[PDB]
Amino acid sequence: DTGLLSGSEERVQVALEELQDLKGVWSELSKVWEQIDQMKEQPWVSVQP
Amino acid sequence: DTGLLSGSEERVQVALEELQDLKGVWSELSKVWEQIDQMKEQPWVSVQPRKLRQNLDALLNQLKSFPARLRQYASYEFVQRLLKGYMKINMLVIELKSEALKDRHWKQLMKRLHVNWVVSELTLGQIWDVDLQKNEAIVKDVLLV
Repeated sequence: DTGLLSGSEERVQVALEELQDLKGVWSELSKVWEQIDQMKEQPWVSVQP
Repeated sequence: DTGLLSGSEERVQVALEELQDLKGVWSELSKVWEQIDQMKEQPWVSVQPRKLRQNLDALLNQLKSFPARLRQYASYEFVQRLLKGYMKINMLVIELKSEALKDRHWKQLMKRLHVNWVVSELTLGQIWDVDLQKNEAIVKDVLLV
C-alpha cells in the first residue's frame, strides 16, 4: 500500500466529464450537420428565402 | 321494470364501431392528402417526373391496402378515383425545366392561365390549383409555341 496517484484519478474524472460534454456536443453538431446537408442537397433555387 | 328499447343502444354501439372504422379511414386519408400536400407545396426545384410516378403508385398501393370495410367506403372510392383521374404533372410540367421557359414565356402562360404569380416562389401548388387536365389545350399551345 502506498500513496495513490490522485493526479491519475483527477485525469480520469476530467476525461469523463469532458467526454460527456463532447458527446453532447457531437450529438448537437451531428444534428446541425444532417439538417444543413439535407437543406443543401436541394438546389433551393425557387424556395423562398 | 322499465323495459327499455335496447335497440337504441345496439345502434349506439354499431355506430361506435363504424365511427372507429371511419376514424381509421380518415387517419389514412389524412396521411394520403398530407403526402399530397408535400407534393403540392413543392416548387418543382428537384422533383423528377419519374418521382411523380413513384409518389402516385406509392399512394395507390398504400390506399389499396385498405381492409374490405375500409376499402368499400365512399371516401375510399373518392380518393381512388382522384388518384386515377389524376394518373399529369409528369406529362405537362416538362416545360418548366426546359430551356424554352423564359420571362415573356411566363407572361404569355400567365395570360393564358389568367392567374397571377410571383417569380421568386415558383410553387407548383397554384400550378396544380390551375388544373392542367382542365387547361390542357391552352398550356399545350404554349408548349407548341
